[PDB]
Amino acid sequence: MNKKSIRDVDLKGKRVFCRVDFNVPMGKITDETRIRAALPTIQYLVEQGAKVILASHLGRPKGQAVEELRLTPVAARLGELLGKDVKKADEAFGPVAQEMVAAMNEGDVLVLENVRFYAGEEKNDAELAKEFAALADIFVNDAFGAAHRAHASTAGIADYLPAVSGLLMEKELEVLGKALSNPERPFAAIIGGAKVKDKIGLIRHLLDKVDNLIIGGGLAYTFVKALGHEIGLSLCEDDKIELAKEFMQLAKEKGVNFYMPVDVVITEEFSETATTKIVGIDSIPSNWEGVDIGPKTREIYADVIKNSKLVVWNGPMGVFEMTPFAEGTKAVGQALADAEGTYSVIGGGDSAAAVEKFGMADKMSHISTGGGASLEFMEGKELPGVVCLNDK
Ligand SMILES: [Cl-]
Ligand SMILES: [Cl-]
Ligand SMILES: [Cl-]
Ligand SMILES: [Cl-]
Ligand SMILES: [Cl-]
Ligand SMILES: [Mg+2]
Repeated sequence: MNKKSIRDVDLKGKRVFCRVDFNVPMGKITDETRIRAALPTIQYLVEQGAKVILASHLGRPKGQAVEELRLTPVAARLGELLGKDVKKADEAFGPVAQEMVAAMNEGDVLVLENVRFYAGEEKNDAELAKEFAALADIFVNDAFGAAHRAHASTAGIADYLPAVSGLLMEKELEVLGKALSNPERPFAAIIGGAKVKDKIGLIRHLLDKVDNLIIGGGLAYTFVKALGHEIGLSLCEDDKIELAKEFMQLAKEKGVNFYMPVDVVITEEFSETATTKIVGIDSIPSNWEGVDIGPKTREIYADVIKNSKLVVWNGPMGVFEMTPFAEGTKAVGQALADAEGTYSVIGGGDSAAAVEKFGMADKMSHISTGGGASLEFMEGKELPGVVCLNDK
């Protein structure tokens, strides 16, 4: 894969429909980072003298104009950050959007209304896609995190216009694309979180790619059970036991080094003030539950991370917002930070939340903001908002 970006096209004077992620948590805006993330792209376009027309979702209006999910305050904040009079349209298509576009000069920025106000957005209605296209000369997709769904502003519009990546999307495709096609090696994936179900596709696909597979989080206790170890009260998806067995068999047959917990932090009651102890993985008491990877396992996982040249991390080692269950996730973050020979890729939202929380985000090589998109990409899916981009 090799997609054109805004670096590869003549933009001066062009109306650019630029799909961004301004889905900020809200009364007023309470986290700004998504708007900041978008700045290099917007600025690059402004410097080239493009007419920058920004489209984003915000919250869940489910196909009608809800008044508290308008993009008006996001446009106000963007204006502050750019030091520019950013204009904002209360419709994202039709005559009002059209006229505000007609009124633009080169280097102007116009934020269109929340694309999710319109039922046809989620349905990828062709007529709405054509209406969005009527506003522009070129489609720039800078919202990797929205690109896994076929929506009018993420994919449909590319039926009518040329289509290229923005700066965030370009980097996401460079890093994740290389990880699937020609990773540095050894290549480890760390797969965690609470549920096997959520990570089935990723486990399956990355067992064809990695040298090392490391599991943790509540997901791992299904694997522990599948080996015939006792798991007490730990989370287990009984209908995924046989899948887990087959995954371990695939790893063995392929010579993938398969790392699961060798020791576990256990408790009788999940809570922020929980009483815990550490036990070996074949010694989980019948009335306790596994809640984190133990220190022996943290040491092993750190060694594997330090000896892997590419590590993709999707999912924590425990419910790390709970103080007593955070150390395994902290240790994995620290090992990635400490590993001077390792390209660290944070592949999902909860792993991203963890590295921000524990202070090492700055030291990660790439933190994906694709969310459900980054997972789908790493499962080897064709993302509608990526496929539609024009080939270099
Ligand atoms: Cl790589
Ligand atoms: Cl399978
Ligand atoms: Cl978990
Ligand atoms: Cl093989
Ligand atoms: Cl994650
Ligand atoms: Mg480093």
